[PDB]
Amino acid sequence: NIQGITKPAIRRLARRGGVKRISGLIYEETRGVLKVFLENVIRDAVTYTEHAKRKTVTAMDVVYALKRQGRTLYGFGG
Amino acid sequence: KVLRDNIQGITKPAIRRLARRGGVKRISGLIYEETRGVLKVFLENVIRDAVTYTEHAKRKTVTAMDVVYALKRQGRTLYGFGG
Amino acid sequence: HRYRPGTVALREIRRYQKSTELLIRKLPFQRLVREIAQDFKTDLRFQSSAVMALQEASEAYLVALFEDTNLCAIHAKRVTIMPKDIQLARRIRG
Amino acid sequence: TVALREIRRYQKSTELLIRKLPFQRLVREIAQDFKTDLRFQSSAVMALQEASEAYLVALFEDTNLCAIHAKRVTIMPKDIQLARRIRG
Amino acid sequence: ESYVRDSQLPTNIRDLRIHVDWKSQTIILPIYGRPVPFHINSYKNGSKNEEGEYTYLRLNFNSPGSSGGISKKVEELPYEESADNQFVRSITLRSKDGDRMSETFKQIADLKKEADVVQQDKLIENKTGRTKRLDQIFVRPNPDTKRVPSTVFIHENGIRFQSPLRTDSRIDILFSNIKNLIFQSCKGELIVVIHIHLKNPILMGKKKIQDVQFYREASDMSVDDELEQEQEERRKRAALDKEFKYFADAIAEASNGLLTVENTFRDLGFQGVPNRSAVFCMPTTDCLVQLIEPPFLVINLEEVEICILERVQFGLKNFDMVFVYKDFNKPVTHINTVPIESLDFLKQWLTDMDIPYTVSTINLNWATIMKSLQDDPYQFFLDGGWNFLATGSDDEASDESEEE
Amino acid sequence: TRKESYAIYVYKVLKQVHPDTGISSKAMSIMNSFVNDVFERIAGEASRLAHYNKRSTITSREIQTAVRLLLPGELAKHAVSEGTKAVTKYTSA
Amino acid sequence: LAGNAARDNKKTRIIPRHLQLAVRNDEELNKLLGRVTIAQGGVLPN
Repeated sequence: NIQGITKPAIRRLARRGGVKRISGLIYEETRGVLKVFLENVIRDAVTYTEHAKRKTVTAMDVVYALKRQGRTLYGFGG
Repeated sequence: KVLRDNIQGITKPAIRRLARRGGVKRISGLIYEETRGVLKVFLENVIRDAVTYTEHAKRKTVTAMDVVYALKRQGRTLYGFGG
Repeated sequence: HRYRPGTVALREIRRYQKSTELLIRKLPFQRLVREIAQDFKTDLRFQSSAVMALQEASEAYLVALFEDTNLCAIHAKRVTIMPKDIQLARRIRG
Repeated sequence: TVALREIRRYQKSTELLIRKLPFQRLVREIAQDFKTDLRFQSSAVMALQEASEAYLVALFEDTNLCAIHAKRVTIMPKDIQLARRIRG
Repeated sequence: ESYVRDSQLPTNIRDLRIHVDWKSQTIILPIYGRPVPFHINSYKNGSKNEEGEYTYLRLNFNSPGSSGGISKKVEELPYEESADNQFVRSITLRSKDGDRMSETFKQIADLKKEADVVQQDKLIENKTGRTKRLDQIFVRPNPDTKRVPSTVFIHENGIRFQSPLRTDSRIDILFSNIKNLIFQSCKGELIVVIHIHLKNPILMGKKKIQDVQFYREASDMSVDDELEQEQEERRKRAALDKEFKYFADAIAEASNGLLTVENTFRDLGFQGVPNRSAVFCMPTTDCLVQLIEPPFLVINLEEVEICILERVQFGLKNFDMVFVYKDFNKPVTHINTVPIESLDFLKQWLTDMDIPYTVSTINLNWATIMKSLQDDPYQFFLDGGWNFLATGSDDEASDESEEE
Repeated sequence: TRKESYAIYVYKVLKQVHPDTGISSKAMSIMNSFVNDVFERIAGEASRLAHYNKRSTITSREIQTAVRLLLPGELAKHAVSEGTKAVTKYTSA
Repeated sequence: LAGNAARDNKKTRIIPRHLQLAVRNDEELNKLLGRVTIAQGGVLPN
């Protein structure tokens, strides 16, 4: 599951960041960080849906959740 | 009238005591002027917002309420002054 | 010719900085997100655009965090990033 | 060794390290640029000073952490800009 | 001594430039047209200044107020032969007139630096019927940076670590020099280990070491659900554990109950930081040790007077504690990150040891107290003993009122 | 002049949670600004939620989800339990 | 929590040092009020 975010992909992310050489523990630790941040966003998203009385995680609700977190996203919602 | 070196009024011992409250053990000499500058930039940000609130208020005094409100815009809210 | 170490990595740095594409694969990431969301409300469905939003938000977060990680390493006088760098970056971020 | 104490004494205290009147004059100096004839509240001046105090304290915490990563027990200015930029 | 006779002249008879000698570990200077040699061990330091065109060189010897921080103290070279006798402290020169002075000043800079063991009794080796031998044992600190596997043996008047598996070199340890032998097992630990702490450190390999240890590793992580691996690991741990316990009994009968081995109190242990690293403390019968990861430090409890807990406040999952010794010449150690839940265990342990403790929040130097108490052991009892840490009048704080 | 203060009720809460304890005026101002800040946070979250779901009226449901969002985990659980108990007693009366 | 800190300090009254000490030390309420600064709070031992 979180292991699906694999070493080549973590390397691609780090190269977008700028990193030239990468240590091996980077992959596992980054996987953990991704797990944590995804939990933080999804909790707000699903809570928004339970208020909305919908059974699906709407992208508008996602944008509102990311707005609450402060890591605002533009384009995939009104 | 005119004031100068008021940012220099921040003293080297004051910076060192701040860094020690913050946990610093050994302090390089160059730290002091740059901390003075960081404090300076933060103060124009806060004071600009506070004075803007007052100019909206049609008031010649910068109330602690307006100060708190400026800090709240900056995202560094403080409790204890006004309300 | 046998490329010396690091040159191809620098090439990829330029390449993926130029690109504007998703660097984590869509179905693995969708599976991951669904696995997280099992806990909060089970059997929950996802709008696909919503999944895309989670994905690019995560991409931005990890990209900025790797930037901070690399800055930490260069501060540490070490070109290779270490986990130490990631903890330092997140601890400064707070 | 007194340096090592000198961390731990001021950590308890609630005192405002920056002296009161030079901060008042600094604050009015910055005020003059944006508007003059501004008669600040004393409460407003203390409110500014406390926030500045806390901000610098957090900055020095992050600075020392950067140094510990570097294997340097001395804070260098590179630590200051590194902390500022990572904080954003 | 610099020289001994007239036959050995300086490098040049007409020494119109200030000369520095290397062979005889001394240098000559003319104080206004007539010579004198002085010694590197008689020297402290040198310094420079350039001003306009004029230049001022300062050279400081080793003397009272210069070599020692406080006068009238006890030092090897100046004081020991004569404590109340004339010496010289520092001189200066100005040699702007010739461009040969920076060269000799840098030769000074390296000559000051250019220039150590108590020898134990030789440990007699005897191959008797009762012979102790176990393999895959690694010694630490090692003779060289690489890791040395070999065997260990017990004899009647010391401990012998035979290298011939690796390099045939011989290292000897004297029974009287060993102060404390302690075992620590693999119960929650990554190694299985035997520590011997020595009172007279020995020179071995490349350096001078006090603490000596021999262990075997218990690592399980690999970078190359099956129950066979778990069974193999459990068999290895248990079988080698019975081997170690048998070996401990063997050395116990060899020592005839003199050099006792203390049992780790894992219940009493805690995650401390005495060596600025996350280590799990594990108190023992008479010598508290933290013997899991390096750097490795041992504190002898026989020479501990009392203990003082500092950083006493709620919300402090890390709080510090001080060993007040009976001998203050040695440095003071600071265990850090003591868990809150472990405070009761520390108190019970100290009560068992019968050592009165103090709990407080105030801070003063350790340096000035050590200096003053070496100056007079009783001055601090005169000025009130360890009760001074207790606060009687710090400040007064209150408020007008709060009502509406 | 009348001053809008939660202090009168905060003092009662302080004595019930801890009878013998007292409060400085400075700490009392900390609490007054605290209650104002938390009230504004929750009320603003409720207003945004009413707009987001297009509801024209804030209700207990909006407030409890706002609590769920703004508070972190453990305080969120205990706060929602205490609050649902509170509206329950109010309605049952 | 503030009264509990005050009882450790032995002072009957609660002061903003106690208020900030409780907030910083308790993880949960530290997440609620992390961005906040408590006036004259001070910093925790470390």
